Amino acid sequence: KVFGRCELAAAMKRHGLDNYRGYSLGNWVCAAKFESNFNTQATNRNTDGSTDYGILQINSRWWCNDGRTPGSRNLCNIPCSALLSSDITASVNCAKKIVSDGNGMNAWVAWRNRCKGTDVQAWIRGCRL
Repeated sequence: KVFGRCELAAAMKRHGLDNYRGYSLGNWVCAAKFESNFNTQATNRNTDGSTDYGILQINSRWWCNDGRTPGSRNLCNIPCSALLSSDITASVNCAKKIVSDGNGMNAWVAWRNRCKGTDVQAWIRGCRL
């Protein structure tokens, strides 16, 4: 499913991402836009052999099980296919764990290089909040 901008903002808010660990809702919408272009089924293979999955590009190296990433962990305790659903609940729960692991939203390279320091409030502008 490819989400609209205000549709994902509403979904993220409902699931308690707004201001989670001090990150405003626009920071999460910005990270989705550049990681997946709002597409729940996005997949991308890394050079190390791991794969990033879903609207927030979660890594099978540490967080989910895809069966082909040797030496990896499964800290969110889910199959990586569960991150590819139309319902974002599984992605959001895993994201909450990632952002608390001690480097904040720096864990997302697209956030660090493209969202961090910018006017993120622009992403949620015009949505009924």
